[PDB]
Amino acid sequence: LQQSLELKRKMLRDKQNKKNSGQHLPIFPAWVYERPALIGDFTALPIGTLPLASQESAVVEDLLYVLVGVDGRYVSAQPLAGRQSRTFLVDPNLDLSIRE
Amino acid sequence: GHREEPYLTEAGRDAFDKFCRLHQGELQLLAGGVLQAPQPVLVKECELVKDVLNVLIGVVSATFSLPESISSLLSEVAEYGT
Repeated sequence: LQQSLELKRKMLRDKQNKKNSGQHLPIFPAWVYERPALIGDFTALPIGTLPLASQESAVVEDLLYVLVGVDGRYVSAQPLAGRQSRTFLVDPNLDLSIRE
Repeated sequence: GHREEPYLTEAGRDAFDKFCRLHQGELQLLAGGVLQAPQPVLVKECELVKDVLNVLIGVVSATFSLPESISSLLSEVAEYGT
């Protein structure tokens, strides 16, 4: 996640020593990169999901959160962005049909 | 009134399934442990329909890994999802 700041510094230096006549090329301040805010990712019933018909309604609202960027109660987003294929962690004790 | 003690061929859905497990146990006795064909139960109808219709999507289920004649009827539509 930090090597992108190195990339930005290299492309900064390239445009800086190239175009030598005008005023200094614009930059963002560092906090715009250092915020986790701008990147989209950042009483819950311990019954072990017994009820079969209620498991669909519970996981689908966790799905309605997870479609748009939010870790769920039962699904959970793994702390990569090491890579770019960001994997998720569903609850283990689920109906296997629903978990699949 | 004292009704006609349910004639067999009309009285099913419990007495016929009781009856299937009876002939199954009889064949298991005529074999004597070398057959042992259990699981004459479980479960329901509509959820099995959502299950088999899910098998067409590739999905794994409780009886899909990766009476008793529903195994043959189930193979005819299992091999579709494969």
